[PDB]
Amino acid sequence: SGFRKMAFPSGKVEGCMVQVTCGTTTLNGLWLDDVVYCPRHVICTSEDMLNPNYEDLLIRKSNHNFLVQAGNVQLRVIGHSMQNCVLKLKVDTANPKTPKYKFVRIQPGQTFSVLACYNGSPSGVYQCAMRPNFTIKGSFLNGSCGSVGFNIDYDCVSFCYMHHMELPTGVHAGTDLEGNFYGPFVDRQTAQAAGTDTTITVNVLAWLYAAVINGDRWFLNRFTTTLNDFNLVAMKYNYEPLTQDHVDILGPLSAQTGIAVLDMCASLKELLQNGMNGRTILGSALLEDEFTPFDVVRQCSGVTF
Amino acid sequence: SGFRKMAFPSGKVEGCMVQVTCGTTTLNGLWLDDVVYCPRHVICTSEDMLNPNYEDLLIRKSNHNFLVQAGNVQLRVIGHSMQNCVLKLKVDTANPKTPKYKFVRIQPGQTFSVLACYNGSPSGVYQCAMRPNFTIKGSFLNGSCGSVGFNIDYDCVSFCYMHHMELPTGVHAGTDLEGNFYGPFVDRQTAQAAGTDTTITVNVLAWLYAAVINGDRWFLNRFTTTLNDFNLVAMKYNYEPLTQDHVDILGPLSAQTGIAVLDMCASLKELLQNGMNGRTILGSALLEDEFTPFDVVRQCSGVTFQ
Ligand SMILES: *[C@](O)(C(=O)NCCc1ccccc1)[C@H](C[C@@H]1CCNC1=O)NC(=O)[C@@H]1CCCN1C(=O)COc1ccc(Cl)cc1Cl
Ligand SMILES: *[C@](O)(C(=O)NCCc1ccccc1)[C@H](C[C@@H]1CCNC1=O)NC(=O)[C@@H]1CCCN1C(=O)COc1ccc(Cl)cc1Cl
Ligand SMILES: [Cl-]
Ligand SMILES: [Cl-]
Ligand code: NA
Repeated sequence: SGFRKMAFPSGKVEGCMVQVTCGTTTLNGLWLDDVVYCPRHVICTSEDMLNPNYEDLLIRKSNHNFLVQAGNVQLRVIGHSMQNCVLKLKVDTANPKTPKYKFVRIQPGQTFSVLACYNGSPSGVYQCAMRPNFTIKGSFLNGSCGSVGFNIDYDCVSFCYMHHMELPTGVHAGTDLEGNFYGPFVDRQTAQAAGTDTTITVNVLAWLYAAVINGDRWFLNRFTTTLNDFNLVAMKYNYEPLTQDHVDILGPLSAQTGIAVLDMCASLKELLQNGMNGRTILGSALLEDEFTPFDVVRQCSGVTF
Repeated sequence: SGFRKMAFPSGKVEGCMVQVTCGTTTLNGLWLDDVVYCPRHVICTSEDMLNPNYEDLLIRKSNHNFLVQAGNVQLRVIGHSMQNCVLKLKVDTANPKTPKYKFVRIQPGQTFSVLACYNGSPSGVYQCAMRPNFTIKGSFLNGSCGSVGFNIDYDCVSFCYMHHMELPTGVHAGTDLEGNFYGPFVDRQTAQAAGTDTTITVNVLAWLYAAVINGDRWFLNRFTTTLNDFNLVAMKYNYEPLTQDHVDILGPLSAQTGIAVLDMCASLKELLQNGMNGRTILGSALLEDEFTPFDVVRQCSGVTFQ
């Protein structure tokens, strides 16, 4: 028993992290097959960052402008091209530690593991959720750009996030591995802000199921509700709408515990309207929304990679 | 910026995890050089778990009664020995993925990363703290015994925990890698219970410093306290005593933020008295005690957000 915020084992990704330097700028890259992926803002000066023309800055550059270091070995760059906000550096050596992998774009509410890296060296791993406002609540310092986020399914790594920037409120923003930003952000030193965030309702419900599985049941009650009435409560409290698809996804947990989703929604309704009355759930005084239903089922069943 | 419960990258430990089977019992082992370390209760059967005589059970086993599987490869056991509550199986192959490592026995309040493994396959990684009552608050299911806890400061893996059991309150207990239990616990199914736990005061102070580093000052106050008055109050909230060693350890964070340690103690006193009045600190509505001062320096910027 027990329930903890758990990251995937990071070994398969650690063997792909490298250091990329262009001019005075150093950050992290992801070395898969014979390509190194990194943020296209590695080619910029601070002057350029104020208003960069990446097209023009890149055509100006050549292969020899890029220093790629894998541990203590230099990788020779033999080609370069841009895809959206990601730079692709073709190298002369395929990474022998390349795992089975895909590039995937995740949806708000989905979680993933972040491998925080500095100078090509992994430093820490933690779990994040793509927020509804397309930020993540990460922990990133200067030099962390190019750190990646991922999920693992059996032996296949699904890369979903590459880190690019921090916003004034201390949250973080990045791209998928095809260089498309999550959220209405751009890779420029300019005025940008996180939008008002909301709470991921289906994930709070999943975590209430995790709590019941772990013996924490004080918030269960005799009442049930409907999707329509609950969604009016959700809107009042800046919770995301609950869809029928969300209800279907939670179906397993409902069966195991004997609390119908709409039964649990009646529990959540009362918690929103009345608070916790000094009590905790799974050790928390806040309603947790960074566990997906799959995260709960996978942790409560001991799935292995 | 940001502040998260951050584990060490687990790859160096993943390459050491194996599956050990004896009889009908399967659990995880740790393969370092030519030795596999695992909980000695892998040699026990149903009847044996109340009062096992491990010396008598082990003498009856041959090297070939132990099946060790590294991925898809069976490792040949060529010797065995028991050290406290750990079984050491000598195998004929040294692990080519063995990292630089050491064994360290940690003190209550220290943190480490846990690599949860089932059938020698890693499932996830998370941070834990050794509680004052010598338990950890983990996430461990049947089959997780032999999973290990570690730190990786400066590229060397310090193994500090091997998982053996779950107590009735849902918390967890195990040994160092020399097989000595943390706390008064034994590898028997007789009745055992964790003592009353307390909050790790020096870690709550470290986390309040992390909050200041990251730009939050709302909980500070104009007051100070003596160390003895602080401990008289804090113990009324089931907080561990703060020692002069703890004050010294907090020195670097005090220097970076400009807040004297005993001034932060006065902030903590007020927070215990008042609660947070609907506010949060680093995203939490409770006072967090599973970050050490070292953890804060590891993760946080060296420049305070003033
Ligand atoms: C990322 O670029 C980085 O790690 N850079 C190292 C190399 C580099 C790149 C470009 C130009 C010069 C040098 C950083 C990572 C940020 C920094 C702090 N935390 C992070 O996650 N990203 C940035 O610096 C980006 C790029 C332009 C603007 N930007 C921001 O993050 C904007 O916000 C900040 C920047 C720096 C700090 Cl200390 C704080 C903030 Cl809010
Ligand atoms: C650990 O030994 C294990 O993973 N067992 C699998 C191999 C094995 C060896 C010998 C005998 C039986 C099985 C488990 C891990 C526990 C189980 C649930 N979560 C955990 O962390 N440890 C034990 O079962 C130990 C051994 C003696 C008693 N014990 C306990 O954990 C006592 O409490 C429990 C046992 C089992 C369950 Cl499902 C729940 C509890 Cl609270
Ligand atoms: Cl210690
Ligand atoms: Cl909380
Ligand atoms: Na109900």
